[PDB]
Amino acid sequence: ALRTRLGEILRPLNAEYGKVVPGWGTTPIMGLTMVLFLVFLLIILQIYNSSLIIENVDVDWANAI
Amino acid sequence: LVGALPPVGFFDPAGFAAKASPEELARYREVEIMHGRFAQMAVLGFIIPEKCAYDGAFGDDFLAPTGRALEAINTDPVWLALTLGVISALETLRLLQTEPGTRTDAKIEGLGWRPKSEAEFVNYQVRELQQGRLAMLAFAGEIAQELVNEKPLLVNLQDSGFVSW
Amino acid sequence: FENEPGVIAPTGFFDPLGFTDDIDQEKFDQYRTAELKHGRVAQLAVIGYIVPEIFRWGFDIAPGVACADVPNGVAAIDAIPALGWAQIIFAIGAVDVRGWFGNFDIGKPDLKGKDEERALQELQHGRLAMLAILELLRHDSQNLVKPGFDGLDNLITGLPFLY
Amino acid sequence: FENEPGVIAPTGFFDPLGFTDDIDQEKFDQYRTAELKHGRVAQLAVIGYIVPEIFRWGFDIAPGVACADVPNGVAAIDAIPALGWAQIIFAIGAVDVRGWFGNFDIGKPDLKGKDEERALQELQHGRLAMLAILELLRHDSQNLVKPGFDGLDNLITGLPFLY
Amino acid sequence: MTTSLANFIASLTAGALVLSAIGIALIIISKNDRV
Ligand code: CLA
Ligand code: CLA
Ligand code: CLA
Ligand code: CLA
Ligand SMILES: CC1=C(C#C/C(C)=C/C=C/C(C)=C/C=C/C=C(C)/C=C/C=C(C)/C=C/[C@@]23O[C@]2(C)C[C@@H](O)CC3(C)C)C(C)(C)C[C@H](O)C1
Repeated sequence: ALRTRLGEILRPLNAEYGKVVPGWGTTPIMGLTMVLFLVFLLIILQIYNSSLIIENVDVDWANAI
Repeated sequence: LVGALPPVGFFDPAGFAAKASPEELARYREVEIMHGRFAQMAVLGFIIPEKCAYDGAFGDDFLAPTGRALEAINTDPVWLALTLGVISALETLRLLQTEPGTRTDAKIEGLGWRPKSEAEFVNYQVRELQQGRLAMLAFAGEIAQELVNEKPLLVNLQDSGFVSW
Repeated sequence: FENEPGVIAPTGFFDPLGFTDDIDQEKFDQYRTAELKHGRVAQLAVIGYIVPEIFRWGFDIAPGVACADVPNGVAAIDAIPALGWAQIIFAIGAVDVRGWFGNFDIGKPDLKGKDEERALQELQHGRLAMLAILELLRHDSQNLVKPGFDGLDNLITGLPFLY
Repeated sequence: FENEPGVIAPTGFFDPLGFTDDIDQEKFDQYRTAELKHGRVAQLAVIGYIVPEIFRWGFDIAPGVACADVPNGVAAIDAIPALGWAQIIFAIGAVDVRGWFGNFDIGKPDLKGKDEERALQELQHGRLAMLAILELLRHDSQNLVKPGFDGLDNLITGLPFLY
Repeated sequence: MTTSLANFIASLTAGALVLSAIGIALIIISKNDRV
């Protein structure tokens, strides 16, 4: 296997193939984040669908500036 | 057990600790802790939304005329019932997942802080008990004042002096 | 640790957040000297806030006379030119780090009787001065940003017999 | 001593007043650090003087916008509010004393070959940079106190193709 | 805070309630007949 300067520079970034943390761990954070993302997506979808109306938001072509 | 904070020391004029099995004492401690936690949460949940309504942040017609925190009962009954049902289901999970004598201990042990020293742990237990004791009286005071006067807490304070702004 | 000057009585060892757990003796010295310097600064600053409302000096700090200057508190910084503030800051810092002035052998006094108690009293007074400086700064900023945010007047409130 | 980096060629060991006669190594280290810091400051300051006469950013710095408003000369001190200068000074001092940012593992690799002959070049460039300010400052102060002392204009003189 | 927002949050609460009821049933029945 040929060795190059860039290879030696980037070698540490690829050296831990297979390393894991034993048994669950940060999974509940992942679940909570996924739930919050789902809520956010539902909010924006219902705003765009006009099924959720809030003050000072008008879903129509805007004069802009 | 761990109470009797130096301010007044041990307090039991009724002497309920004399005729009580140790299991009864543990149950009393658990009941006190649960009532304290719920009281703290309720006090915060009365303090914050009333201020939000006072500032007008949540639009107009948030908590009806006389915008107290009790107007949610008669402006949103279905939603209140759903909240109570969710709480009941979660506490049913707590009941079926926990044995007697450990009902106040959530087996978190890896997500919080939990200071290492045992003396600091006892001090933290005392602090939790004390803030819960204060909140238990605060909740009842808020309920009684709101039911008697039919006005918000801060509105009453501004009405009857006390505060300057 | 838990064996060092600072414990008074009502609270004893006050380390609720466990700041002094995984440290050696050299870091606690830095903590203590920072606490002492902040406290001494607050002790000076409470009087420096109280006193300029009864009398002023006879200077002129350049074109704008120091007496009857901007309104005492946070508004007074803008009136003084930045170059003079830099001069004073650097003079202070030279005196602090280099030890020029201040450290006088006539200073270190008596020290014959109680020593472990006077330092504790000084620390307690400094902590109280720290808290007093917070509120004082809070009141100044709140009233300066918006006039009448809180229904109070007389900057140094609580002492109406002065101003 | 008489054996330390700093000697180049044209004159050699320049100690006519004999400052380092009854001096040990620690004070020599302190003096070396002082020279290096003053020289680096001058090296940055000459560039800081020359650059803003042509291009500058649109920073706000409070209501006193810096977009072609604050003069490049030494008069810039009073234009900027004193509190902003104090915050800048405090941040720079935190970097100065506690090494925040600054020293880094990608900080300064190279250094594999020429090591002694780079520090000397840095020192000489810094010395000429220190001679620069003296005149640039002296020039700016003399032309600011009352214009007309020297028969010229255009701050930096000797570079007509700038302004 | 219009009526739409209140109904949206109430719907979220109702969905959480339904999911909790299902999960409780599964947990109880699983623990009963362990094996
Ligand atoms: C229902 C709430 C509740 C419960 C279960 C307890 C339980 C306990 N407290 Mg406690 N406490 C409470 C509320 C409560 N407290 C409140 C609100 C305060 C004031 C903020 C205190 C202040 C307090 C102090 C200062 C001390 C205790 C202590 C104790 C323990 C020993 C007391 C004993 O023998 O039995 C307590 C009695 C019972 C478990 C039976 C229930 C009492 C009757 C049946 C309820 C009647 C309430 C009555 C209507 C008052 C209404 C108030 C009004 C504002 C509405 C015990 C674990 C002591 C301790 O352990 O420290 C060493 C102690 O020193 N408590
Ligand atoms: C125990 C105390 C308590 C109680 C009973 C309430 C009760 C209420 N609050 Mg309130 N609140 C509290 C504390 C409390 N609050 C605190 C501490 C604060 C400060 C942040 C607030 C701030 C606040 C605001 C700002 C508002 C309310 C509002 C409300 C009302 C509707 C809230 C709602 O539907 O939320 C929904 C319920 C929840 C979000 C609870 C969490 C639900 C969990 C996450 C579900 C778990 C997931 C699910 C079970 C997974 C299933 C899996 C299965 C296997 C289990 C209701 C009357 C609203 C109102 O109009 O009334 C005044 C409102 O606008 N509250
Ligand atoms: C040029 C002047 C100068 C110089 C060189 C020094 C040098 C030193 N001071 Mg110092 N000091 C000065 C002026 C100066 N001081 C003035 C004028 C005051 C009073 C306001 C203080 C108050 C002071 C305290 C209370 C402490 C020091 C400490 C220190 C030492 C380490 C901390 C450090 O380098 O700063 C590092 C700087 C920072 C980490 C910045 C902290 C962030 C602050 C909060 C920013 C505030 C910005 C604010 C908006 C502007 C304030 C304006 C006005 C209020 C003055 C060091 C020997 C410390 C020490 O010796 O023990 C460790 C210490 O505890 N000084
Ligand atoms: C919080 C701020 C702060 C702190 C704690 C430090 C800390 C340190 N600096 Mg430092 N420095 C800072 C900000 C800071 N720096 C800034 C902002 C600058 C650039 C303007 C410098 C420029 C600088 C140099 C050039 C040198 C240091 C040195 C030192 C070290 C010892 C000297 C000392 O502590 O002050 C001691 C302070 C004095 C002795 C005061 C001297 C009197 C001054 C020069 C009068 C200036 C008056 C003038 C009118 C003000 C102009 C303001 C404005 C126009 C710039 C120490 C690590 C020295 C070092 O490491 O070697 C010894 C060193 O040679 N610093
Ligand atoms: C914020 C607020 C207020 C407030 C407040 C408060 C509490 C302010 C804080 C007050 C407080 C706590 C002030 C302590 C001072 C300690 C002093 C002065 C001691 C100095 C002693 C010194 C300087 C000793 C000097 C020595 O030289 C001696 C003598 C011998 C020498 O050899 C050695 C030394 C150098 C040691 C209002 C305004 C009251 C009302 C308002 O509503 C709310």
